[PDB]
Amino acid sequence: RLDPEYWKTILSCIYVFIVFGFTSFIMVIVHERVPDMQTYPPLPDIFLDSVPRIPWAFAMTEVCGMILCYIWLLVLLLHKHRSILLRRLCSLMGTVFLLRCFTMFVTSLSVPGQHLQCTGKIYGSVWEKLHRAFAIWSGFGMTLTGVHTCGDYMFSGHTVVLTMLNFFVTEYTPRSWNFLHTLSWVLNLFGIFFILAAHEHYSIDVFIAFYITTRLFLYYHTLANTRAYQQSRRARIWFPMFSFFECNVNGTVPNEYCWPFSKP
Amino acid sequence: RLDPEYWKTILSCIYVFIVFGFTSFIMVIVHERVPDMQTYPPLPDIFLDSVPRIPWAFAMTEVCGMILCYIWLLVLLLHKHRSILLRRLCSLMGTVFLLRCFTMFVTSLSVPGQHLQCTGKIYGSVWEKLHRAFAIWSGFGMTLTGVHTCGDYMFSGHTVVLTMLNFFVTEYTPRSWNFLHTLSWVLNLFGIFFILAAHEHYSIDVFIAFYITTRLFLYYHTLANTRAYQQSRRARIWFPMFSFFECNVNGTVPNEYCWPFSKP
Amino acid sequence: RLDPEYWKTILSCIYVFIVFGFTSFIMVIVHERVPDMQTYPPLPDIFLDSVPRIPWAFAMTEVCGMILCYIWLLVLLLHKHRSILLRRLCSLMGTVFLLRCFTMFVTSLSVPGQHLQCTGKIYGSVWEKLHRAFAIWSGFGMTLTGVHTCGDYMFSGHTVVLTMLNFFVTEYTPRSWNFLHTLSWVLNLFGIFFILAAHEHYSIDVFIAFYITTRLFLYYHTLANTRAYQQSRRARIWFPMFSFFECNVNGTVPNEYCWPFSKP
Amino acid sequence: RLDPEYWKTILSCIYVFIVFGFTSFIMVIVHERVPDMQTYPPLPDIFLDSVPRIPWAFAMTEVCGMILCYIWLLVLLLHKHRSILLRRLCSLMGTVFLLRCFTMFVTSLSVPGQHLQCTGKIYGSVWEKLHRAFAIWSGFGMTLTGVHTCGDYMFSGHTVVLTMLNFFVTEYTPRSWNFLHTLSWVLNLFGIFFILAAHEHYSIDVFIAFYITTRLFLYYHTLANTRAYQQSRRARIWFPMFSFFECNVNGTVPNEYCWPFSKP
Amino acid sequence: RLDPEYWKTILSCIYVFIVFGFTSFIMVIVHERVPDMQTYPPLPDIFLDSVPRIPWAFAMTEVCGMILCYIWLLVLLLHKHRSILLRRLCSLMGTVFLLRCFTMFVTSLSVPGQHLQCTGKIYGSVWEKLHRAFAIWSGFGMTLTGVHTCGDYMFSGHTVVLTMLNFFVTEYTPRSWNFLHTLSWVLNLFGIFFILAAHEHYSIDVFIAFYITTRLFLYYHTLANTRAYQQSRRARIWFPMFSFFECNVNGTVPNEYCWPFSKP
Amino acid sequence: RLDPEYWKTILSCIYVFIVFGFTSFIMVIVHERVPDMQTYPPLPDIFLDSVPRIPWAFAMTEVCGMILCYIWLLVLLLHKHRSILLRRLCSLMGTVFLLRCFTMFVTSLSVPGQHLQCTGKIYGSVWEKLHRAFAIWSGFGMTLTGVHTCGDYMFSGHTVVLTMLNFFVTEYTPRSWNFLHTLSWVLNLFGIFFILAAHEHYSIDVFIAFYITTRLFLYYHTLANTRAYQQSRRARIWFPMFSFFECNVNGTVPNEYCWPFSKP
Ligand SMILES: CCCCCCCCCCCC/C=C\[C@@H](O)[C@H](CO)NC(=O)CCCCCCCCCCC
Ligand SMILES: CCCCCCCCCCCC/C=C\[C@@H](O)[C@H](CO)NC(=O)CCCCCCCCCCC
Ligand SMILES: CCCCCCCCCCCC/C=C\[C@@H](O)[C@H](CO)NC(=O)CCCCCCCCCCC
Ligand SMILES: CCCCCCCCCCCC/C=C\[C@@H](O)[C@H](CO)NC(=O)CCCCCCCCCCC
Ligand SMILES: CCCCCCCCCCCC/C=C\[C@@H](O)[C@H](CO)NC(=O)CCCCCCCCCCC
Ligand SMILES: CCCCCCCCCCCC/C=C\[C@@H](O)[C@H](CO)NC(=O)CCCCCCCCCCC
Repeated sequence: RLDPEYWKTILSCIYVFIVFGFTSFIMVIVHERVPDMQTYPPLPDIFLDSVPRIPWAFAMTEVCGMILCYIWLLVLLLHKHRSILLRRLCSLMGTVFLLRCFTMFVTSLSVPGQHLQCTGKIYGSVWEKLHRAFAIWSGFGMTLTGVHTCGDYMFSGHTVVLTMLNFFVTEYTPRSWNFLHTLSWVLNLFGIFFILAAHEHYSIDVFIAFYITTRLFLYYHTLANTRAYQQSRRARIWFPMFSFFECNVNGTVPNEYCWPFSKP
Repeated sequence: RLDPEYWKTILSCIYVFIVFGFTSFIMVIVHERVPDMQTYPPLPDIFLDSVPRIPWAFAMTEVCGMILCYIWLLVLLLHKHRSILLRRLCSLMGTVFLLRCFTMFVTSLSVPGQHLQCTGKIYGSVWEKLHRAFAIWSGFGMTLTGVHTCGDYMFSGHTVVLTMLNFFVTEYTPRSWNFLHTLSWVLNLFGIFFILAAHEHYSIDVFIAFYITTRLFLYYHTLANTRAYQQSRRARIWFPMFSFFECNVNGTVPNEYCWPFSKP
Repeated sequence: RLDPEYWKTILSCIYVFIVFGFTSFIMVIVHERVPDMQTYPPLPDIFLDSVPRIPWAFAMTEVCGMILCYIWLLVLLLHKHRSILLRRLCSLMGTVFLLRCFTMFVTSLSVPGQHLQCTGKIYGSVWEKLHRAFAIWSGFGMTLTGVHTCGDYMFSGHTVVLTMLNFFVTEYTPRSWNFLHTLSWVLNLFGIFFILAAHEHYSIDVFIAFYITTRLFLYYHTLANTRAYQQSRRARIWFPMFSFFECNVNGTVPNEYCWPFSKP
Repeated sequence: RLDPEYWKTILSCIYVFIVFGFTSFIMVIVHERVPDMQTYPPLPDIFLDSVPRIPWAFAMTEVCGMILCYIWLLVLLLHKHRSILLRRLCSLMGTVFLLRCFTMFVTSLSVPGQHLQCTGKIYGSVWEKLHRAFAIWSGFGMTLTGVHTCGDYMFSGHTVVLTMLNFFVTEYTPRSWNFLHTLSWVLNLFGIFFILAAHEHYSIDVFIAFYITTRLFLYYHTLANTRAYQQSRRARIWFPMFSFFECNVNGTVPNEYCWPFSKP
Repeated sequence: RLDPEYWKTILSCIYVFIVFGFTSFIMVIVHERVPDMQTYPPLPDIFLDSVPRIPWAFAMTEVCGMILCYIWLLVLLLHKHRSILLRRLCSLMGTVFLLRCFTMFVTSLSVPGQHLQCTGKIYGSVWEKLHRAFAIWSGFGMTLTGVHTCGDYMFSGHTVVLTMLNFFVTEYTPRSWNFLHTLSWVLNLFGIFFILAAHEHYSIDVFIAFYITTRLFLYYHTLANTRAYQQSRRARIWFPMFSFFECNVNGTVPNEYCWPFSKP
Repeated sequence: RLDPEYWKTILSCIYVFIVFGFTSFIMVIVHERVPDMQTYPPLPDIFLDSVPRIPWAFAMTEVCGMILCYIWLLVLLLHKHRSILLRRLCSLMGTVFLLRCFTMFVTSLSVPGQHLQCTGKIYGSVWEKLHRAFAIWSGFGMTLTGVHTCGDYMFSGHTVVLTMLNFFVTEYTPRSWNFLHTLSWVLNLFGIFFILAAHEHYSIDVFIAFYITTRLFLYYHTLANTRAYQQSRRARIWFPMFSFFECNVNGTVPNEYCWPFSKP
């Protein structure tokens, strides 16, 4: 049966936190390989040339981000297998960000001209790069709490987070609320449009990020539902910490709702 | 029963030819939207900074290409169901090059510095666009027969052709010949390595090309083997003309080989 | 029945210590047979001539060795039949190092020009050669604790140790952990590549060392699994102290894990 | 049933001739990588330093080789299944000489000072390098007809040929003639000893050549006797052109003698 | 049944002691027939002309004899039927040294020039010949405890002792320790080579000594195992006191080993 | 059955003739290794120091050899299986003389003082030692037909021939003529006495020759009678051409006598 394991969720949380820290450190390291990165003219793209620069394009995208988390944690509160939900979400997020780190290290591609005014630069020594990494870690990347002061690289994390939250929200509700699913979909597409129209990422970057998160999420859910982690030695699943997480769960997780407060 | 439909192979070949012409025409549109494409500084990668440029590394990849195509024709000659193989191959290449057209249209990504001496430019009119289109089409894009005079763009097709031919060669030979398979894999790896070391394309270009070819090839083979084109309305398959092309053949194609010449 | 005998492991450890001391003394003696060994021009190799010397490339090999040793210690801690594993590892390493001594005494093949600054030399007598042997013995031969001051000779031991530890880690873990196996393989390959690129040994030395360790390991384990130590007079096994160590063990050793500590 | 295939032996002979030509060309090109190779002090060996040079010690090896060749020809003449023997000998020697090419291209190990009077050198171009290759090929490499004028490199071929012919003579005679076997063993040992005492190869070269020939011969014959070419996909035998040559032969080859001449 | 007779071993040991005394007597008497025996030129051999004399090659033989003797008493201690072994060994040595006495008495063959500085000579009388005889007897004939001051004679006894101890070690230690047998054979071969190369004995003397020891040992073992002392009057065996010695023992001696100490 | 083979005795004759020629050539070449050989004083032996040299001591021994072969051919003429005797006699004489050649090559031991007047010496060339070999071959070594002009070496052939003839004569007659056996025995001992008193050989040489011929003859006859040449792989008889000669003969050879003349 489905036994709720309370000592594995914290392991997933620390794992995803270490993944975020490694991503921030790799970002800091890679931001050094090019000193200026703000003098070249932009590469010819289809979308960013038609629409002129709209200064406030970031605000609503990220605010839609917290709307998505808000609905996500409300669905979390009243659903009985919350532990499995928090066990799957971090386990997927860490792997996606590890792929982002690998793509980051292989190739760097930014937007040539945005945040040409961020100051600092050339921190050559061991002591203070850790300070930048800790800042962008405990700043969580929003532009409201100013950490994202200069440019951004290939494989934007905003798109991945938005799509992952939308999919997790839409998949763990009963299949009769087809109005919240539509709202989440239009909300995610609005966020995608706005970040693309912010002139900070190229169309190919957002497209491959969206495709990668969708494919990884669907593949993980199909593998979990099929229950092939122990059926046979089918394909030697390469997902980081997959069998150690879903071995205690057999079959598909139901969608029963309850209330963990004994004070009606 | 396997009925060789000889009136559908011509349609597939015509479709592939118009696809190639369309690809040439789209490239014709693409390489005029920014004038210079040669004054920019190269983007920082890991494999374009360590290994210096080699000026004979761009023809060994193609030599491997002709080797692989000759091997594929040799395999095609001695096969009972030649029409089905020639049908599937063209159907795959059409979709792959449509994807190439799309990804080149959305964004243009080049190598800033190679083939800077190529002449022409400022070709603004309607009449002679078809001229370079026909030249690139009936020059087949090799660097030996000089057509590839200026630089190349996103989603290189050389790796696409090499990977498709390699996988087709390894697929339709009896499963005891994995010494030719080793040779084909070595040829594909050498072609990829020389493409990368010729300073013709970025690393992510080659990686996404290889991954998309492998994924499309394996997915199409699984779909064809599972005879899901008419079993049920599973996903409304998105392949250009798939049900039209594979409806007359049921089950998995065997590995019976014969000799079409009746003169021993 | 598997009987863990604690009075044979001490014998195996003593045997390995004696073999290591003999190897150190033989190396000390061999270092005298050539006066300079540091003025000749290096022989033309295909790896030593393409990649210039990397000054820091030798410590990474010992780092990989330390990581593999830590993993092997962890495996030995959590195994039911630890004594048999410890008896087998020593019984293999002793034979391999005896072969190293023989092939070092047959011919001396050094690298002419590395560690050319090392002092000492011409310590001709019986009284202080043993001092150098004792230093090399109780310095463990690593360059971190500086004992390896002059060059090294044929049949390098670093590759032997790395390959033996990697094979023992790979084989004595459950056959479902196929990411630890890949990590160990990557570590071993990187160690071999670094020892080759540090201008420390010729390519043939590393290749023959790897082949000899692999063949000896596979042959010994096949003989142990086939119980050919008592089945018949097949070949009069030439492994030093083989039948004595495996007479009490029948069949193959299972993979049961436990915790020797009785305080949960 | 043993079917003597008369159309495969020609293929084996052609394969051996091609391999020999390739080996000669690779030796010719390898000889250029070091300018002098005749001024360095020799490496300290234990056999090259005890026994001074004997000027006439090299022709005895070729005399023993000719005696063994005559005995093997006599055995081949009076055997029922001559074709299989001729098809096996070539298929083994080709692989061994390919291994020789690989291990002598990887590293070069010559004797610095013997045949120091040989003239020629620096024939740099493509037109007359093939002339040197042709001379070495159609001189058979024997010193009686002077072609082997300068030094030789690692993995000597004289020991390979002697050991292969000795093993073929020993194994393919009735198991009651144990004085011919002793004579062949004595001839092979004397040939190896004269090779070592003629100051032509280091001890490790001869030892590894002998071991490699013995191991390859025993492995090939064990695989042929156990009939593993069609039993299952055990290990995918790496012998070049192995399954093709032994497909029609089942079991083991008997030892019935006859006389092909029909005029008693 | 094997009944250990402890009243017959003493007789055999006493007989051996009188045999040794008579051997010293015969050597002393024979030494007086030729006054000088040191001015002759050496007889031409094949092995006394190539290798020059080595001054330390005479003590290594006795070191090998001592270690073989120690191994022999180690085997003697742990044997159930120790008395039978001690009876047979002494019975063999008595006959061998009687034949040695005979072959010195008929003819004298010496090495002309070694130990030419030994003093004494011309000791013609009865009284003090007993003194030198007793010195040779209770000096046991080693060169370390200096008794062997002058030259030696035909049919060297060093090879006799080495071969007898070697064959006794290999026969009466169970038939599967086929590593100790190799060590004993190597020791015997090294002893023979050193006594030959020490310019102490002619080659024919060593060869006939080895042959006679091997023949007598094997013949006695076959005679004892076949139990021909009472089967019939076959040939009236000529061995000194053979039927009186092995009358009790019936059949082949088994190889049961025990521990005579009752204090674990 | 016992079939007379007439095409094998000629092989025996040619084999023994080649052995005789090889012995003569070896004697000729070995005679060169000492120039003078006639200045040393005789070694101390018991028998040649007592009785003075008899100048006419050689003749009667050799004419008694003539008597021996006379009675041998008389027995040959009137016995039915003469072919088997002519096969065995030469097959044994060849092996004995090969042993004589080996022992002559290893060590040379002569009589220093007899035949001081033979002239010639120092034939340093290639041409004329063959003349001496041919002379001593087609002079058959008698002292009557003067060829044997100087001294002889160890392993005298006269003793071997006399003993072999005596044994062959005494074994192939019915066991009821115990007066001719006594005549042959006293005749043989007379020949031995006379040749050893001719101051022509040492006692040890004659004793060794007699023992070797007796042992070889008895061993060959026991092997032939036991019929172990095909019973099993007992000891792999080392006799030169043993199984080839005695495979057509089964059991013991009888002693039926007849007359091959049809003219009574
Ligand atoms: C429930 C999941 C919460 C995840 C929140 C993401 C925080 C990542 C910060 C780690 C530092 C790495 C630096 C940069 C990258 O992360 C990229 C680069 O722009 N920035 C980002 O992705 C920032 C994503 C902002 C939109 C998230 C909306 C969901 C809000 C949940 C808040 C509790
Ligand atoms: C059998 C199929 C052959 C197709 C080969 C290329 C045809 C593409 C024509 C369409 C117009 C676009 C032109 C060029 C682009 O495609 C890209 C841009 O760099 N260049 C290319 O692809 C050129 C790839 C050459 C390597 C192929 C080696 C295999 C040899 C087989 C020859 C029969
Ligand atoms: C777990 C097994 C530990 C074995 C360590 C052996 C230490 C030296 C003993 C042999 C004496 C002869 C001296 C030197 C030669 O052996 C060669 C010369 O290059 N140096 C060596 O091999 C030294 C091996 C270095 C790599 C080991 C990495 C694994 C780390 C485990 C250590 C706890
Ligand atoms: C029956 C087998 C015949 C094989 C003869 C091979 C002749 C050379 C062909 C290979 C081309 C490369 C050239 C040289 C190298 O190979 C090495 C260099 O040291 N020379 C060799 O190996 C030549 C081996 C000589 C000893 C053979 C004795 C057996 C007598 C048969 C003679 C016809
Ligand atoms: C266990 C029995 C050991 C006996 C060995 C010889 C004892 C003396 C024999 C009788 C007196 C004649 C004296 C000498 C002659 O025999 C010859 C002439 O050179 N010298 C010898 O033999 C001396 C042979 C020494 C080497 C043997 C090594 C074994 C060590 C065992 C010691 C307990
Ligand atoms: C039927 C057997 C015939 C044997 C005849 C042997 C003649 C040559 C022997 C071998 C060639 C080497 C030459 C000489 C040495 O051997 C020694 C030198 O001292 N001379 C010998 O031994 C010759 C021994 C003569 C005494 C025997 C007499 C009977 C002869 C019968 C012949 C019809």
